[PDB]
Amino acid sequence: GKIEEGKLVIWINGDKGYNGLAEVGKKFEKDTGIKVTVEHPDKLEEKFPQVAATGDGPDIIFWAHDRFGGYAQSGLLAEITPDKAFQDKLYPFTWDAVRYNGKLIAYPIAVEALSLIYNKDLLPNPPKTWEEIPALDKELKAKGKSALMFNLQEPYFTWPLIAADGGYAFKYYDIKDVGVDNAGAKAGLTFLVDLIKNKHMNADTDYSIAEAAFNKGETAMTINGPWAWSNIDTSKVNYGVTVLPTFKGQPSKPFVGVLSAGINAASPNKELAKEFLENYLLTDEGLEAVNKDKPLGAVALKSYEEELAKDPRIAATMENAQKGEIMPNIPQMSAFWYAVRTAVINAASGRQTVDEALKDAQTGSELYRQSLEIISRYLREQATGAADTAPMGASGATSRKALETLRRVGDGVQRNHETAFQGMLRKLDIKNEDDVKSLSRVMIHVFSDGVTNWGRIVTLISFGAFVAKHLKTINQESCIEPLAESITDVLVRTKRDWLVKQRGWDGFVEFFHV
Ligand SMILES: OC[C@H]1O[C@H](O[C@H]2[C@H](O)[C@@H](O)[C@@H](O)O[C@@H]2CO)[C@H](O)[C@@H](O)[C@@H]1O
Ligand SMILES: O=C(O)c1sc2cc(F)ccc2c1Cl
Ligand SMILES: [Cl-]
Ligand SMILES: [Mg+2]
Repeated sequence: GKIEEGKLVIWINGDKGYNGLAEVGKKFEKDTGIKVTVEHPDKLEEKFPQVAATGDGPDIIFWAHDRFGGYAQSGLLAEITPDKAFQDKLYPFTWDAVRYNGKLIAYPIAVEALSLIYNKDLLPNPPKTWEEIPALDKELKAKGKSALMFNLQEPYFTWPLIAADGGYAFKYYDIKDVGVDNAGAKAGLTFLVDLIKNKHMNADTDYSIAEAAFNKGETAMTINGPWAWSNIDTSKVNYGVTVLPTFKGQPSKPFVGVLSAGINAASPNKELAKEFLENYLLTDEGLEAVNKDKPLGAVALKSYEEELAKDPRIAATMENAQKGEIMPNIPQMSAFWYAVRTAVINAASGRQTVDEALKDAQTGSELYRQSLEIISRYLREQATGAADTAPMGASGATSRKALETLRRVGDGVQRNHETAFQGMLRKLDIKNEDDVKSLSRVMIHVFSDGVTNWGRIVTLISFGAFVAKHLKTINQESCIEPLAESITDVLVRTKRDWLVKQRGWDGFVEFFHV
């Protein structure tokens, strides 16, 4: 393979204590003679699936648990198999965050939740509600200070406020049911936009800018995680850590993250990675080394969390955590976060209204589950000849109308392309499920190679249905679902922005309206 044997390459995010992780890597290297190299690559969450998909990258990947299901679904992660005794050392709910389709896919490291961080010298008694912040800012502005600054370039920091009055990602599961553009999410984001409009916040504010302003004593409040406390210590700001403000009487609900360590599927050092993580990192001395660099929050190791739990900053973290919710690790979390990131930024800058911004994020977040439902039902009914009598569910009218339209249009497309599809199927060799995997690599390169329209999308799906029929014919009907997922994955990954612009399958329905 591409990844070197007899070495350990570890990737972790730049806001985390990588120097302390490196210290742990030095202890491993001292004992074993095996080199350990810690890196903190830019845009790590995107760079890992890119390089791992080619069989390259690090042996160990660090991130919050939410993106690991996507990595697993893409076959980028090795199943981890700790013994019972090691499992019993970590909190059961942390293992839950790294379980995907029955299988553990990472070692949970620490529980991360956003808190309100405030300057005691400027703000002795921090606001219990979001609604008193504008007035609080006015008071402070008279003294040369602002009330609140936090990163507005990542939806992670804004999500507590969005979710406060009833906003949610995926109902808890029902992945089809998405609450990104409901009334509560709209209210939450609207308040945020008004803070900006009324000059209480700046739309351009990011992580560095916010951190800098707070640690320089310029703003009385920031919103951040445990990892940030180190820099505030160095700045000597008299700071406190408390519960996030409420919005409309309801608690802010931070989407809780579990920093986890995964093992590259293509790593030839899986046993080494296992030794490092279990016997060097997930120890009292291991977790402390990292914690002393940048705080981890509430760690998964029971023995060490018992000592840290006494810290009122940790207690506050867990208080915010208990009011929020653990992230899903479903594969389309990446799409969700991207959709919401854009929505928050576009609303903040005025590029979009809150209503339209959230609608798009709603469509983006629905896109994979909506598309799979239609494509899977179409391929299955084309193969067997009989429709699925099961209710569509959430939405519902969109799924049903899109399938009707796909049937009508797809019939003429399959008839006309029958000779072309026969030729394409013979050129490939789809005998079993092992061959379905290869298909996506051929589709993705070809289908993304021109101007997009609904016509080409129907052709793709129709070839899907054609292959589905063939699979049933040769007694490989079990492959129809993986095929539908592969086609769906290709469609939604390569044409995401186009599809959103088209208002998703509503556009497909309208375009072919008879
Ligand atoms: O903003 C979207 C982003 O949210 C979370 O990322 C967090 C991460 O969990 C924290 O440990 C810390 O590094 O802050 C990040 C936000 O900048 C999700 O984990 C991530 O997948 C998502 O893209
Ligand atoms: O991108 C497109 O429009 C086309 S043309 C074509 C021909 C085939 F035999 C199979 C798929 C396909 C696809 Cl997608
Ligand atoms: Cl989960
Ligand atoms: Mg729209």
